[PDB]
Amino acid sequence: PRAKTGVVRRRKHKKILKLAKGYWGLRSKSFRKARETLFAAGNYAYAHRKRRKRDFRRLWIVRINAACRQHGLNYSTFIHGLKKAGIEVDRKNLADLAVREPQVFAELVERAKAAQG
Amino acid sequence: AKHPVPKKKTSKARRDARRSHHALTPPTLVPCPECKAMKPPHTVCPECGYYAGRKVLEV
Amino acid sequence: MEAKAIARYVRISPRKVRLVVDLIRGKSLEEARNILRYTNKRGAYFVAKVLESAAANAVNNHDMLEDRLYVKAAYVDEGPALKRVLPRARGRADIIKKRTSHITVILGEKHGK
Amino acid sequence: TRGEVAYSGRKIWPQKHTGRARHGDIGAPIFVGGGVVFGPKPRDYSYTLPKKVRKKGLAMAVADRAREGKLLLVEAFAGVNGKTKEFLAWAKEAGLDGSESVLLVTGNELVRRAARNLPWVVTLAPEGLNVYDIVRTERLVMDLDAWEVFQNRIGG
Amino acid sequence: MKTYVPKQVEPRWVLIDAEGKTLGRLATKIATLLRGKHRPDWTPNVAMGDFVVVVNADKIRVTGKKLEQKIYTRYSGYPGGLKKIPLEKMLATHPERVLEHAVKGMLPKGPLGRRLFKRLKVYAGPDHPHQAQRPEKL
RNA sequence: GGUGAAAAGAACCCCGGGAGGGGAGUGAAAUAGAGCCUGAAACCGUGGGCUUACAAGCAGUCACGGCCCCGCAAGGGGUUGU
RNA sequence: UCGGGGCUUAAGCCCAGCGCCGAAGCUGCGGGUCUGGGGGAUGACCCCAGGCGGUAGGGGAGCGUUCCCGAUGCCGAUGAAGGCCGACCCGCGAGGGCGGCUGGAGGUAAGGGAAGUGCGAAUGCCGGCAUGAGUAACGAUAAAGAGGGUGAGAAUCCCUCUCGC
RNA sequence: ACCGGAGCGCUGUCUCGGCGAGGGACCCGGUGAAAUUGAACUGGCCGUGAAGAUGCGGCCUACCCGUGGCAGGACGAAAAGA
RNA sequence: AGCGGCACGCGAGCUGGGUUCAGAACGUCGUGAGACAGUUCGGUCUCUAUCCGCCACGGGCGCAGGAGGCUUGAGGGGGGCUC
Repeated sequence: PRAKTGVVRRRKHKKILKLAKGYWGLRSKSFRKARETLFAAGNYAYAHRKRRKRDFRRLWIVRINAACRQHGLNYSTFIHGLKKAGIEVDRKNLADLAVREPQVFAELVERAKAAQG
Repeated sequence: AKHPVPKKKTSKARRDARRSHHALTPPTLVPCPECKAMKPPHTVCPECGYYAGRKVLEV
Repeated sequence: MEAKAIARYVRISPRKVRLVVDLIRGKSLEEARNILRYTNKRGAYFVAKVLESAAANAVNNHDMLEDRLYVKAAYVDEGPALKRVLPRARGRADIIKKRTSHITVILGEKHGK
Repeated sequence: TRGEVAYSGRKIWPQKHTGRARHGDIGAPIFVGGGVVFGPKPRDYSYTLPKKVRKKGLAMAVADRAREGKLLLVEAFAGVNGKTKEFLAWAKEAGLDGSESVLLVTGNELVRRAARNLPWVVTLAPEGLNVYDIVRTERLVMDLDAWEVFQNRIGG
Repeated sequence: MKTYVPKQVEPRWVLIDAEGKTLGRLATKIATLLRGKHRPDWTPNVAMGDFVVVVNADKIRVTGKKLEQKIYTRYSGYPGGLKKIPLEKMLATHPERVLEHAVKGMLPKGPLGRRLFKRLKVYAGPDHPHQAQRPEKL
């Protein structure tokens, strides 16, 4: 019973090869350095799922505020508005709707304003 | 095999840069007076010549 | 058409001939002739040789005429080499490789109209 | 192993300030043609398994076959002499077409000779009746011979 | 959905004074406009935050004793070559450079924050080159 | 250690000092051309697509965007300015 | 140089109220999982409550290799194995097919046995190829020059004037 | 031709160096290697952190590749600490 | 005729006088082999700078018409003495 080391090695190797193709470095060819790169990239990707979520909620609120500024006052007010007011929803990026069709926004603005007043 | 020692593998790119300065340069030429040949500038083409008539001996 | 010419297994390290061919890499045949014969190398003679033998293969085999001939492709890829053992002080088992090249001038049509 | 290599017993390197690694004699699995670690040798994978146990096997083997009914016990045969022909005709008379199999029990060489060369037909006999053989095939042919024979092996 | 992306909108030009203003809070707003952060059309990687021309920064105000006590430092690579010139003398000779460099420390630093510092034009006059709009602010 | 079922292992011409190629011709295959089966990986290189000359970097990941090619659409791929 | 700028009725400190950002924590929706519980005679299966950071390490399940039985069967000239590729489907995963290209003669299902069984590192073993780099070096400072010859090609081979040790 | 101290003559040992010669080094043609090498898209400052940073923070500086040349460093290579 | 830091600055820049290799000696301890924060004499310090850096010299593009000559000084570097 001889167990030749066969093709298995080069098979899985060409797998990882396919994965890491596109990189720079000798890691764009080196079946070893490539792998290490993949590790890194995978972790980076996960952390960046959660991250990306933060990134966007951020951008959202940035814009939201910009709009609320150009109308009457500042963000924190406005939001304590909706939060208190009534509209117990909005989806912060569906506030970023505000960037398109300012009308409905401004309506919500004066709503949150006249709310806690 | 002494004091100075390359610490790392120079990149193929780096290679190609140090090489980016080489470039097998082209020469230049001029046509031979009262014949059809290409001699270098300010020279006496073997078979051809200047205004005097020297050499000319190619079989 | 395009006339494939070459000379495999010939002495000369790549880098050198590589750069000699790229001196002429795609141009007019007359140009190529004069540049090859009048630049200071040795891969000069080699490449000029294989090139002449390129014009040879398009003149009497394929029909095109040099008038409408220009250098398509060119290269020079390396074969193996010799591996000659050269001694060093303190008796160091030292090897000097002896590289080798494959000049590949092709050439063909000028117009087509 | 690394023991019976026709190589050496000498340390090729010094050990210390070699500049190279640290070994000894070529006969080491790390090296080229050197021996292997634990590898291939002569063994006996076989062992001793209780008669009782395996006897059940014998019995149980036929039992399953008998639980199906594929065993014939003809006192003798019609293809008496040694000829593939007559056994073939008799095989029409038994209906053993050409898509069956003979763990072919019975005790008469002439019978074995006929269906010796047959392919769908292994023939097997009773002196050394083995359960693997009946598993792989199907036709305890026989006389009362091999049944009388069987009985003695498993009666207690 | 999928958050929206502004096209190549129009780089709005603007104008602010300079005088009567704190050094501090001045640039503060100014800068924050180079970023389209005032605009409901802000996008991190695009740079559409307006132009800021400033006028008469020769007469900027500042609190503290600053005026004299406020020193700025420049280091030329050659050793011993840390130069420091007070805000005092930065006013007398080329005074814009105290409004410039101020904003310059109020934006990010990614390549664009540079290109964006370019998107701002300081003068100690008023006066400028009336290019277009530049409708005043406060 | 493996050309090919078989030596049928390349007559002729052509460039060429030869070395080696380029038509012809040999065979199913010359992608079997003579240390020639099947030739993987690094490895050098010919051409093409994308981007790069005010920028500070474990070389990637998230998103936006542009440029290049399949897709009926709506979607996919490669590349990289921020 | 306070993390840098810049803050002086503060962007500093003391006091109080209100407010918003905010982490993978907590809740909402969807999937995998285990451990309990139930309807299941129903194993299957949905539902229900609780749990799933994690080296050494103890523990369970599986992928792939090599051969064997399954092999006088079975697949393969319309092409076996290996490779080139791939944006499609399957399993969370190690993997598995299918599709096209290569190539040429083997491979072996479902179900089971067995072992030299799966490498990235050991200044590891053998092999091949880059690296510095067109750089160091090209064996004594006695020393070279012209004319002519040959031949495809001569500083470098041959012939005489010279010059040197 | 062994190890101290002295004096006399002499002198680029010195003040304190300046010039010249050749053989290298430099460019052109032919040949053309070594140890080292985790990968490199490798800047200073002030901080940091297994206490000595291109890479981490902070700031500032920096158009892309070389050639001659100089050795501070890359805890420089060489020697699995004598 | 300052003091101090900078791997008690500086050996991939020199020195190799000190220092602690193997020889030999004097004192000295030790029966001894040897030994001594004692001493005397002798003692092989490796040519090729790959990256950062630093002194100088260019090539590529740039400078949002094209070419020749003249230039403002943003920002630096030298310089500063004393009897």
